[PDB]
Amino acid sequence: MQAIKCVVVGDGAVAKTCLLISYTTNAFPGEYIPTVFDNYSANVMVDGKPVNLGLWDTAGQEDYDRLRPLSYPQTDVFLICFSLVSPASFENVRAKWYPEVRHHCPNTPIILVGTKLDLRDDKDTIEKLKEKKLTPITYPQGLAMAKEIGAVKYLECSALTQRGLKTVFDEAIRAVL
Amino acid sequence: YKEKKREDIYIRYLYKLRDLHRDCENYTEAAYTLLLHAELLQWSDKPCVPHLLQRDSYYVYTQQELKEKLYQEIISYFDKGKMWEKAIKLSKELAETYESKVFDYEGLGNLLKKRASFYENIIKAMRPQPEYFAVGYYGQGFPSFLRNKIFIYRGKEYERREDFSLRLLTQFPNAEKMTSTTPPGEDIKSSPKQYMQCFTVKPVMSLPPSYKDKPVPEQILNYYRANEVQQFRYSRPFRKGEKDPDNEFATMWIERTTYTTAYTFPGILKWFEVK
Amino acid sequence: YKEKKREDIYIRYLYKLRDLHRDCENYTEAAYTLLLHAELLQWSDKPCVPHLLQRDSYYVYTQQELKEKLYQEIISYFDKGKMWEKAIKLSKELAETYESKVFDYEGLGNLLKKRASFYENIIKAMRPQPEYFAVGYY
Repeated sequence: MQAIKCVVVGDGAVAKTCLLISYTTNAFPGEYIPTVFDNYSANVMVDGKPVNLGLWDTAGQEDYDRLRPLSYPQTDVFLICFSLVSPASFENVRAKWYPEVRHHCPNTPIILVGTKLDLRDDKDTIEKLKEKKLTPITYPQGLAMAKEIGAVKYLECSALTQRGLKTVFDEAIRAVL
Repeated sequence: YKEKKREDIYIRYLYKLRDLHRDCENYTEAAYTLLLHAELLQWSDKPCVPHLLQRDSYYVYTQQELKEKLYQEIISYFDKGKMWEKAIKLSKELAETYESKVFDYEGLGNLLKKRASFYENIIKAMRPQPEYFAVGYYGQGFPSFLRNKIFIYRGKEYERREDFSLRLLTQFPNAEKMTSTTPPGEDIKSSPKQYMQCFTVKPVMSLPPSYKDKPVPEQILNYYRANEVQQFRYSRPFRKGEKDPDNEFATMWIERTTYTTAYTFPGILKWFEVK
Repeated sequence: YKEKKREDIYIRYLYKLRDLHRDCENYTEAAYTLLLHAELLQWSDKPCVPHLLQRDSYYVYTQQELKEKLYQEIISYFDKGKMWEKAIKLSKELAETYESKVFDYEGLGNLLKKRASFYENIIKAMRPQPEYFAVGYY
């Protein structure tokens, strides 16, 4: 019987907490219940034995850069996250999130994860980005950033569909395993 | 057959099902079935009907002795069935019968040795809690007993909703899911093209009798947490109020859906319809 | 004293007699005496009177716990007293108390281990029958 530490950061405009809580709840898509606290946890079997785990829900505000690194030490893996449909989220990750994280814990396997995979090819979202002059940035350049860090894996998932979501968490767990 | 009370063939199919469960190693369900058979017997000494005398071995077999053999096997099953509460329960009656009717104290000693091992297991080791999902059969291509029927499945220790969903997709053609997870679909109440839906439900906590206030350690309750259960609630999100941006709780109303089935898990079957 | 109900000194002489019997290794009589003491207690949790709190050790001792210690000792005596029927009898109540009030299943396991040993002893070995004589004091 064992447990795994796992951190998740990212701007608050993508609501990764929704994804995490939906997964742990095993809930139906679009049916999760928002709690009042952060840092969710679950006990999961991936292979051989079930293992406990907890997901540090870390708020992505720039100011909490004083408190967030204090959570970093001795975290088995970390999960860097973003929005596939927010070019600004890309700018933050390549510019703020990725740099300072790799600075803080340069020695830990990392997985980059997409978001709003359904909204990536959402034609209305795409045309809103185009008319707002933003790019519904697709996989291959996300793969490029994964190569840029050489992250142990990169994946794209969605909340309204939970597609790959289970795979996302399984890859996260078997990153240690 | 139970309805028709033709009990011998009833037992025959009982053993059929027992064979099935042994093939599936569903030791719990197997033990329940075998018990259900043994329930027929009595601790009386006269073998009253050779109907209960099955084809596995056929000679005198006082009702006592056959019942004893059955209880031995069932206890063995429950042991390797990793569910010891009923094991100890039945050990109690068996020891009673030993002490009061056969007086074979050697069997007493072995049986209580086993019971001590049981208690050790219970307090010492921990057992995973199996997830329970509710299955909604909708459509008309379903067989008669399946169409427009809702079932609850005692899933494995850590089956994710979609793992079990896919496993059921294996069981069926026309493997589709509607999205209106909570309410039914009236057309598909009558339409063909079998429709299904899966979702975990909350195993409503049972009441361990006479436990309501004593500082009983958790292990007992965590066992009772998922096993020996019949009630199942399912939460329901809903927006009821103004969608103020900073706040979600100005709208939060939950239409939790409660489910009461006929028979309490675990049972002879790894699932059951809602009642 | 039993007639006079002054129970504390009653217990004191009870322990006196228990000492005597232990000197004579009359484990049966010792167990009966110690039981007769333990009979006073209850499986209640409040230690109601420190009178029953004797001088062997003196602190909280819920009536339950003291009764449990007493029953343990008595069972031990009956065991080495080579008279197991009452031993099993009392083991039954003790296990009941364990399961219903303390829920310490470890004690359950040890106790039932002992009870199984008891049944084995009873069926297996044989015990001589003591002769009883009548004495006429005149």
